[PDB]
Amino acid sequence: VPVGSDCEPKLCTMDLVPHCFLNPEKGIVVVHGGCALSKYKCQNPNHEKLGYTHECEEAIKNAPRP
Repeated sequence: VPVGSDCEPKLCTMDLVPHCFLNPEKGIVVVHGGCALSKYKCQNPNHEKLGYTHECEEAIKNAPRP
């Protein structure tokens, strides 16, 4: 899960929804689970979870495909 010293997992729910997020300690990071979505909004509530960016091309493989 995303944790660039901006937010820590102490209240969230897991899941199977791999999305793209931006980390202040890394950057482009794709992960699944409500935690990554909740924390992402906490660490950087001003950032926008990439859901159609050319950089999210990685999430294509990281995510479950048919």
